[PDB]
Amino acid sequence: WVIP
Amino acid sequence: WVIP
Amino acid sequence: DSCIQFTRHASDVLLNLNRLRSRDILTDVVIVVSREQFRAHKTVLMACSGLFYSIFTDQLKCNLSVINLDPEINPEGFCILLDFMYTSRLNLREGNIMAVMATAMYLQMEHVVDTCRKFIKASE
Amino acid sequence: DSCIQFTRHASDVLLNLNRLRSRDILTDVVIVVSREQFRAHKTVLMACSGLFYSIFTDQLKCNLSVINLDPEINPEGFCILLDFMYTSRLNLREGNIMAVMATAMYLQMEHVVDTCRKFIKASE
Ligand SMILES: N#Cc1c(Cl)ncnc1Nc1ccc2c(c1)CC(=O)N2
Ligand SMILES: N#Cc1c(Cl)ncnc1Nc1ccc2c(c1)CC(=O)N2
Ligand SMILES: [Cl-]
Ligand SMILES: [Cl-]
Ligand SMILES: [Cl-]
Ligand SMILES: [Cl-]
Repeated sequence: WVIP
Repeated sequence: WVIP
Repeated sequence: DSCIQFTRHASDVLLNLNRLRSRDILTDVVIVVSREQFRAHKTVLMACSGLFYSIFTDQLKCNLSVINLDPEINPEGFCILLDFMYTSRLNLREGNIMAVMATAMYLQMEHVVDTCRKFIKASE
Repeated sequence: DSCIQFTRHASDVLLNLNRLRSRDILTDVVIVVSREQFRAHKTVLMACSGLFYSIFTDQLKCNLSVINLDPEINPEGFCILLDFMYTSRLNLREGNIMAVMATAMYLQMEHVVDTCRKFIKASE
């Protein structure tokens, strides 16, 4: 999971 | 396009 | 093999699938969550959820145009997860995390359950 | 928004769509290319091809279960492109590049046409  |  | 790969292809396919959903094009099922209805493509639901994969591979249920979810399922939680299925983006907030996690557990979406558990553990 | 994103989601969705295709699950159209037939999902074809997007948004053609391609279309070229649609991988070879490019032009798959033109220009 990432900060897009 | 890339070499996968 | 000796194939070349187009990096953005999978993302572009998903973007187009979401555009089709927004315009109600070739949607083949309605998911009923208490008073709310959500139109979708069976293949995308199966590709994202262990529960929908099980439902639509069933010889009788594969032909149904309406699927009713358990009454304990929160419609907002379902909406957030349906958006995630079509976009890879999860709108996870303090106010919805418990509903999102419970819905992801029911729908059998392991990666969503994992990030919800991690965000909850960080707040305790 | 304040969303989080699962990097591998789009790729995982496409992998599952390809698994469904391989098992002939919820495929809703057969593409006929001279003596050969290819089963697929209309939504994936539309999501990858300007030609299929046009065909399946047509009020009459959207309901067809069989689509016959132009007789000049090479089945191997079509097979390579159908595999690309479901995998992001293009099996481009000296022996098939002309057929792949002609098929990609017909199907309106701009990125494939682009890499074919580039590979051809490098060999002249
Ligand atoms: N459609 C399809 C499908 C196929 Cl073909 N093969 C394997 N899994 C499929 N989908 C599916 C099954 C289980 C789970 C998910 C997706 C996400 C998750 O957390 N559990
Ligand atoms: N399905 C869908 C779809 C939608 Cl909803 N919006 C916009 N394009 C869509 N698909 C589509 C249209 C034109 C082309 C491609 C795909 C690849 C390409 O080279 N040309
Ligand atoms: Cl029904
Ligand atoms: Cl997931
Ligand atoms: Cl027909
Ligand atoms: Cl393309």
